[PDB]
Amino acid sequence: STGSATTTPIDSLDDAYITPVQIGTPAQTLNLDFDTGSSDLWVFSSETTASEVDGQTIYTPSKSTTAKLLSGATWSISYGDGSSSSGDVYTDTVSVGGLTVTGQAVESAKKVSSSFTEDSTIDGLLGLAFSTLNTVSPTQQKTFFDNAKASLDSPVFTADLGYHAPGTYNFGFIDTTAYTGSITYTAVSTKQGFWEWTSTGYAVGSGTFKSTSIDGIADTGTTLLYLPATVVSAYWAQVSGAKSSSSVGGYVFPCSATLPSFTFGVGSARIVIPGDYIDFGPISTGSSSCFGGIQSSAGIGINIFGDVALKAAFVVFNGATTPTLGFASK
Ligand SMILES: O=C(Cc1cn2ccccc2n1)Nc1ccccc1
Repeated sequence: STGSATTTPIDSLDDAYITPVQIGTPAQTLNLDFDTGSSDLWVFSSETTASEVDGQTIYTPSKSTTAKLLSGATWSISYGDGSSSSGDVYTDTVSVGGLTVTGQAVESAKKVSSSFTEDSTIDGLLGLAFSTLNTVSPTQQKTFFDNAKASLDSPVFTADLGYHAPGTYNFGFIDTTAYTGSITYTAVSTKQGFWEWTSTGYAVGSGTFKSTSIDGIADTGTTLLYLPATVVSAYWAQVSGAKSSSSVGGYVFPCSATLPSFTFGVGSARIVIPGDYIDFGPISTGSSSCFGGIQSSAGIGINIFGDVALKAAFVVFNGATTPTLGFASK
């Protein structure tokens, strides 16, 4: 089997991407944030505290003839932005782009943090990291990908995120028309539950490539590119007037600037992030100070190849017995 679904930016800055997902019978379609940095499929629901729901579409398990309460199971998760959610668990039929899994754990939110409430466009998350990170207790549950894997034509999914435009998540096949040149594959460590890999280095604009190992995670659920302070300083030094602002919480730059590109290494290959992918716009409405898309990972404890990096590539998440990651230009 295979599946293919379009993923759409939630706003004009590509802050996140939503993909429609069919849950239950008859189908209830919710727009989920596909997140390769976590492993829980959770949704706004009829059980979510009413004051914490503000425009989201909810899953109502009582209206699904295939929903079954997973007795005794609860979940609770936090993310790198300090947001969180928790609740109980159903199993139900879940389809993505024509690919169907029966008995998928659908984690129903009883509580969500303010950032989720305040974002009307995201109805929940669909985790695509390794199932070892799944938070369901006392019986850990499998991701949608993990459940589907054995049925897929090939045990892979691909992320093809757009810049200010829709893109595609495919399951079970590699669309050879969706990228240019070749896909370069690179080793993955699953030891922390993430799609963790090592970039071979970077360049800033037309500058020389610096060969240096940068361990990080391929994370579709994180907006920005978070890299070591040395790398980030080298990037922003090429932008006149850019500075790190403790009050704003990162590098900002004059909105009048033309940003240089940023290249990262994948083996001997190179992925180029155009400068305008790194512009996240005014820090507040009407400001001439703009927020940068490359930020320091110091304090996070891990480097994160988030959407800013991933949307410059066609990315293969290879879930073979020994997982690997593939990157191609597009
Ligand atoms: O937390 C994540 C993945 C992530 C962040 N998110 C924020 C909002 C919505 C979804 C979502 N997913 N990645 C991460 C961050 C820090 C350290 C390790 C992984």
